[PDB]
Amino acid sequence: LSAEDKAAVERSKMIDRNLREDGEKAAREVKLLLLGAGESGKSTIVKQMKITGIVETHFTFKDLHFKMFDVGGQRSERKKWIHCFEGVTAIIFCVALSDYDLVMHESMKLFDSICNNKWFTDTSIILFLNKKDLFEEKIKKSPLTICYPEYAGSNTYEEAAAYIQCQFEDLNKRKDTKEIYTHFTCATDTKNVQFVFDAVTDVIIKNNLKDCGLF
Amino acid sequence: VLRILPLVVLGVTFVLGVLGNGLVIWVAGFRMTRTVTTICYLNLALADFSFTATLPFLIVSMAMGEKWPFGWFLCKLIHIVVDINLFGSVFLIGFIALDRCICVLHPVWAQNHRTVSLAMKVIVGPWILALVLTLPVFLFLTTVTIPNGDTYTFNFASWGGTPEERLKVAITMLTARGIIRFVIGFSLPMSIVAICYGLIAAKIHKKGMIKSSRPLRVLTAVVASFFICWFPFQLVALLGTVWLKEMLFYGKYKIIDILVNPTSSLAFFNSCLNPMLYVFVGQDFRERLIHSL
Amino acid sequence: IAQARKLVEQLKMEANIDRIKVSKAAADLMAYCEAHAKEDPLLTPENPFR
Amino acid sequence: DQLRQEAEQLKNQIRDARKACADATLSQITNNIDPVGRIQMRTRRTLRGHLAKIYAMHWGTDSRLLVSASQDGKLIIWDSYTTNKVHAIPLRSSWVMTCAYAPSGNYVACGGLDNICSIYNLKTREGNVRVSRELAGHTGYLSCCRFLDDNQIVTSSGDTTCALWDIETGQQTTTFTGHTGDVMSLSLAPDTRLFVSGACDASAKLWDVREGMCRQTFTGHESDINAICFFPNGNAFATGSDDATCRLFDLRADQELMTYSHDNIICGITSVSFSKSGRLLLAGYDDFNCNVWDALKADRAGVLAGHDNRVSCLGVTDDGMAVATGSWDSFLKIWN
Amino acid sequence: VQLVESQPGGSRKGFAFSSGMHWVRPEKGLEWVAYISSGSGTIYYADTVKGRFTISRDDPKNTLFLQMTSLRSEDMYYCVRSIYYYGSSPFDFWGQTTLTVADIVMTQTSSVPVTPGESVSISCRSSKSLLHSNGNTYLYWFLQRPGQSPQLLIYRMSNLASGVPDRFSGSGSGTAFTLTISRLEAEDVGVYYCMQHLEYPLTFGATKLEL
Ligand SMILES: CCCCCCCCCCCCC/C=C/[C@@H](O)[C@H](CO)NC(=O)CCCCCCCCCCCCCCCCC
Repeated sequence: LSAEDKAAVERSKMIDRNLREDGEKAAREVKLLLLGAGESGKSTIVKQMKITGIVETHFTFKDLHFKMFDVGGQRSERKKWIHCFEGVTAIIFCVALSDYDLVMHESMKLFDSICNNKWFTDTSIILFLNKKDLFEEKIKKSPLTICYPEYAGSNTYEEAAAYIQCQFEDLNKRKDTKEIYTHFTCATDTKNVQFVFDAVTDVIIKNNLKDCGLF
Repeated sequence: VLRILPLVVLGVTFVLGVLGNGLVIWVAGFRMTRTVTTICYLNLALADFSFTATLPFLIVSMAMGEKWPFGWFLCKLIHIVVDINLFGSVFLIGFIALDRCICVLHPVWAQNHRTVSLAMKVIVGPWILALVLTLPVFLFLTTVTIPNGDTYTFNFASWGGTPEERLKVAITMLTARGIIRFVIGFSLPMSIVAICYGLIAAKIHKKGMIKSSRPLRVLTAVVASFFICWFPFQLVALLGTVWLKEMLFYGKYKIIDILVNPTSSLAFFNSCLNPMLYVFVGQDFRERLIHSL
Repeated sequence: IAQARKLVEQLKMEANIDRIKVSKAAADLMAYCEAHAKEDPLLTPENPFR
Repeated sequence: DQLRQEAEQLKNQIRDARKACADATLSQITNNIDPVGRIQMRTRRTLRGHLAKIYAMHWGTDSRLLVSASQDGKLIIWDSYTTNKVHAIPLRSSWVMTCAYAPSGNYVACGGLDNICSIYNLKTREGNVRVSRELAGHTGYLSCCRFLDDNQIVTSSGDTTCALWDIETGQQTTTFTGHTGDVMSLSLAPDTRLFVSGACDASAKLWDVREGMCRQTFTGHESDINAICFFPNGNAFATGSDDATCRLFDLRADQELMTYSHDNIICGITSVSFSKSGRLLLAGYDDFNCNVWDALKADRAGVLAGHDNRVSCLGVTDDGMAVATGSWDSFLKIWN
Repeated sequence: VQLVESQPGGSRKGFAFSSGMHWVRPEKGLEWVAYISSGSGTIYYADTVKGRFTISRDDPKNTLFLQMTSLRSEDMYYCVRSIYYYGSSPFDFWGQTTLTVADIVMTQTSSVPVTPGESVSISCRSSKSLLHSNGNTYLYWFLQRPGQSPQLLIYRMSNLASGVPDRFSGSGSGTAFTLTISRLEAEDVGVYYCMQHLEYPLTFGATKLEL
């Protein structure tokens, strides 16, 4: 039933074994997106982790292999390739608090689309708030009412931060099957990677429990 | 009066048991992608399915009152398969609990070092343990015809010699069987189950993460199911093992025996209850079944 | 912007075409389908995947 | 200036010339036709080995070798008859949209969000597969790649430009830029002298390789256009959009020859292909089923319904004796 | 591209190597001896020396050992590689090496003279059929110039190979097989051979085509 087809079948089985090994090595890793408005400090975020088209970065921390995909070069309609990342574990979303001098609410519009998009109905979002020192220095003079008229509160660091966080959070519509992890950081912090690690291990635990049927 | 209740329980375990266990064997290994969770479910389903297939002959034996209306080789095969499958089911419950505890308590090591290949290799351990524990029945189960009326256990007067020595050997073997049963098939598995599920509940309570009553309800359902379903049978088995002497040479305690069978029926209910509680709870499993048929 | 000029030039070229009536095209497509129907096993089921 | 006023006059004049062309209707033309019947097929060779979502496939010209690309980063060349694998190609980028196969069966093309087209060489004195030429020059992600011959390749990118390349020198020779949306698919002419490509701008354009300039446009959809393929007569093509509908276009008439829709279908269309006779307009939708429609009878009949996830790509053997469709289920199903 | 092969009763012992690789057999004919299947999966030996000749490969070391022992009087030898899959060209590259001490048969004709330019044709005789059910027929031709190495001029009696000028051809029908050269050149002299590959014992041929 075979003369050279015996050699064909072994070739096929050897490369099938190779495929399974490579697939297990691939499944060992965890995947994260990286979105922003351009002015957002995603460059500072990636610089914080130690070490044209789509650019990918690898890093490990406490024996966990992280792959991050940075889009932002594509100046096209996002909806056609946003479905390629339909199985990532988390999404990293960065906005700049120093958003009182742009040409702002645009990043909130970006957040709304990404936080209600049908592909990520059960994918967690890690919301990085950047440029807190510059935000404090700027808000010491500029008014919060310049951007937000409905706002009513003190011109204070903590009050403004809490208000901005609340307005970002309430954009979430599916908080039953979703979680937003919020963090304030700057260009001199070092615990941002640990915050990412805590969020990712929580998502991993959640997914394992949902597989096991206890959640 | 009392004899009707045990048979009625096993009848439900037969019709309903093979139903649920058949469904999971079809979805878990044939119509879903293969993962560690589905391979564990598949093995539990296989053990339960084989036990439910072995049930009806034992139903006939219980009705007819401890005598095979069937053959010698068939009787040996039925008993070996029922023992291997019961022990495999309990050990697989323990293994599933251990795997869930590992995943929930050490998420990092789980994602680094648990794959379908390693799971397939390691899943055979409990089966081998069940085989090496079921040896006695293969080595010393025989069909002995009562000279009085019928061909009704273990007697092994094969290496008998003096009946005085035969009785000592018999008592030793029976006590060893009872004690090894209680130590291995119930003490270890329920201890593992309780410890692991309590640990995962402690974690899920300490690190927030609780939204509804579903997690606690399902976890308490699994632990309470195992306990309330298996404890009476193992208790009566241990009491019989420790009172063998006075039951033989004097037959002082008969309640124990009037009890041996209904508790066994309650224990066999666990096999039917297991797939409905471990596999049917899954949302993705339910959706896959709904789409498949 | 010169983009409008390029668009206008392209539209002028598109206007310069001299199309045909759909009757001839439909007849041609029908003739094609009728002619090539013999060698289409997905219509009329030697097979290579036995 | 006043060019937009002139553009309105020309655009209005465009529709006028369009109206006078329809001397009859497809109903009148096809009044003498026997309906095909409730055509159904069965899966008979299931290819497996992919571990993630499949995106594109393409039969070779031997009608025996097909290549498929998934998100696992692997390019597998299958022997369709024995369902055994011939080569397995590791890719630099694990994000792939399209793949292609040379007419001589000696070269393979891959591309995705890495917006680089890479040619892989199969028939070598050495045993393994090496990368021959990499095509840089696009700014957006590549959606479709096809070969003219061993020396030329056409690509389409999210930059809304299509290009043609000479492989040996590795530089472009022609850009196609009249478009305004986001190009999704290319289909070469049977004689390889012209090609067509839809986009998100809801308009289909046909170009000409020698002069490198658009010569036809169509306005027949309310949303993005996903896939195109030439009618095997080289005088028509078909368009599949996100709006659950397909429409056929005749070039010598420059009008929508026919449409095909339904009420139950609400999902979009992912890929489209014809058969040898041109009777069957095979298309895979997003509702987990691949429909079979006759572009003349105008009544979809064939429910190709084997897959478990969304159908992503589908191709037809050059001898027209099978049909292969890969889906996000990570499987390749070949029907015959 | 590069494969150099390096007391009776005694004993003795590039390109992408990890992917069959056979062995082949004194002023006489030439035939098959033993082989491998890539990946060390399936191994067959010679039915005539089964037991005393050993084979072994080491991919990381990139070598090849043929442990021969208990030399009988039935004892050049050469190494050959065959990357085998669909549409492949196995046996496509031979090498050079003599150690001086119920199946199919492939019997060629002794010789025939020719003149340059004049067309020359060759035929061969087999024992059973070779048209396997899969669809193709297995037989390989090999020109061999004097003081040189055999070459895979044609495989599967229809397909040329790299470096082959396309003046050759091939054909077959059941048992009757042929081979033709249109314009014999200055480099077309030497004995031929053959090999059937349906039943794995590979019976080779005996044609010393003098000018
Ligand atoms: C492993 C987990 C689950 C296992 C599944 C099944 C196990 C359930 C219970 C464990 C073993 C019990 C099997 C059935 C036992 C009953 O029948 C009875 C109860 O002990 N057995 C005997 O009395 C023992 C003696 C039987 C009485 C018959 C006489 C034979 C020996 C007595 C000596 C006197 C007569 C000598 C020979 C008689 C024959 C002519």
